[PDB]
Amino acid sequence: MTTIAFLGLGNMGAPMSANLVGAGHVVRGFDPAPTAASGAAAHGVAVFRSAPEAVAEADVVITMLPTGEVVRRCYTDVLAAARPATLFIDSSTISVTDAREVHALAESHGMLQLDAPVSGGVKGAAAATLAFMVGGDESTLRRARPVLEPMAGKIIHCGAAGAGQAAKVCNNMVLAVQQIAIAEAFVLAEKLGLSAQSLFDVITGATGNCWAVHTNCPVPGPVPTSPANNDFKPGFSTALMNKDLGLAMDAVAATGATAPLGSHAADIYAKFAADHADLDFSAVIHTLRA
Amino acid sequence: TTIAFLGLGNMGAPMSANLVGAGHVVRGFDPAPTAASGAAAHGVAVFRSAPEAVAEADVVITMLPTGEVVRRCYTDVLAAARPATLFIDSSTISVTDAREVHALAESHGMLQLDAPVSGGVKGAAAATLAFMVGGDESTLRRARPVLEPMAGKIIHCGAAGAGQAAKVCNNMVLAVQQIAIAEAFVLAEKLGLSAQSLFDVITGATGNCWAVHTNCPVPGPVPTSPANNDFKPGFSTALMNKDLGLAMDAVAATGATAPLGSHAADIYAKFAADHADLDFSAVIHTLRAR
Ligand SMILES: C[C@@H](CCC(=O)O)C(=O)O
Ligand SMILES: C[C@@H](CCC(=O)O)C(=O)O
Repeated sequence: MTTIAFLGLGNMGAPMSANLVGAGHVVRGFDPAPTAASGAAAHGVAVFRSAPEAVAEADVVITMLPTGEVVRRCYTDVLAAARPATLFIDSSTISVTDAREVHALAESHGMLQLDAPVSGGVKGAAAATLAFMVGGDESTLRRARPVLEPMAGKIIHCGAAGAGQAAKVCNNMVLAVQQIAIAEAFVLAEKLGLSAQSLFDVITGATGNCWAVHTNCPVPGPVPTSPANNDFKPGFSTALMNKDLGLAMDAVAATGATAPLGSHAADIYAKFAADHADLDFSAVIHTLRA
Repeated sequence: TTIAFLGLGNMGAPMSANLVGAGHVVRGFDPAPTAASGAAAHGVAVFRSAPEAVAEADVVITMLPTGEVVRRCYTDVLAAARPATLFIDSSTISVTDAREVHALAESHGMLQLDAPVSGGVKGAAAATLAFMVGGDESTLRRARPVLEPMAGKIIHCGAAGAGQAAKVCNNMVLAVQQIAIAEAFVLAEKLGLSAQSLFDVITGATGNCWAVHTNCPVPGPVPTSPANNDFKPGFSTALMNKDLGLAMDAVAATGATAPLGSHAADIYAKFAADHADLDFSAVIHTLRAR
């Protein structure tokens, strides 16, 4: 039983903090959108007036925030307020550069810090099946585990500070490329007169099989639970995939790496996000149809 | 059952050896003496022309390098075949050529399937090929006892051409995936994320696919993958390049919109200019050419 400050109580942070309450933790919350704060207080978070007040009496500080800028700004307002050797876990999805900068900022103020961004969306969050991908010290993760466990389906240590954000962004670049290529295959099949069910049966039984087809199949019929059967409601929105791909391109730009298909997938999703940010990212298949 | 096997190359030779092994009478033809001689050593009665091999056959199998050679074999032999002979083309060719050749054969009173294969020389020899079949269900049924001793799997894909359609769509996706995975590994490495960490995360996440879980293009995480054995095929860049050319023909023929499949095709066509003899996963070392 730890005291946790939870900064960022939106779509992810609210269900996450609820599970912590449910696990017996004292959760001290802050979010500058009062709608969000009020939702979390209803599920037992003690909501404070300021981020610094929230963090004053915590052993652990979790951030779940929209950008690296907002994380950097929040760290700057609060690190001085926390007690020395408080454990900070950033579970926001931000750039690897941002994660390292802020990790170093936290350690220079005498705080332990991890990056622990998550996959699973709001449904994962509410059911406590998120995957945590963690960057930082092994001993710091050991200390953190009892806090992460009531939120998690899995916790995987990825390496030194930043490696959590790196792992997630690498996977999600791959995912985006696969989701587009699967959409291309299904449209080409349709013009070839190969049925959707037949193509599904072959790819899922062969070397091309991947989550984008077996779970996220972009045509209705073969996988009744996929977004294609529910008007492409997310699921995993185009808005969010476009964010992760911007972060992948930041990583590419920062390393000098070459990622021809990842970058092509970034452009394609950037264009599609302008008008269909609201649709599951499998809905990119519409751009391939005339 | 008497079988005429036309094309006794690297795939054709072992396939026909399995047919001999299963108790069929195999009649053969190949324009290379070395191929014919090899085939004759495992029990194929080799003839000097293809119309001759076909004369006594209940089933005629082609394993030939292009649609044009397939079409030409068909017009050289159809008149020499008995009525209701079952023709099976297991060559990899365009869907258009497959359909034309199918129509040609059934106008001569023949029964015809397209049944291209995955698994390579090693699958051919071990009798584990995956046949993806286009044509009538009743014709596949009749063909089943012939295909079974060459095969690990048999999938009915739809009407004539659907087998070529299914294989070419799966192979276009695979090539994209192989490149995307290489990009992720190279990116991870420049981010200071280890190969093994990325491997652990992707294989347990949504990015997982054969191109990583079995064909991992960095040495270590999958000791049997071609990356640990000097990129010895495996599945050669030459043969991936071949299937992608057929994918691009199918895209041109239909007016399809396949950006990432076409980009992959460009990437491998260029790579095949230098490294046609390496496993296609070797693409990881040509990304800086781009
Ligand atoms: C993910 C964690 C279990 C926590 C949970 O099931 O909520 C673990 O197995 O490491
Ligand atoms: C399992 C396989 C049986 C043929 C064989 O004997 O290998 C098939 O269904 O094609």
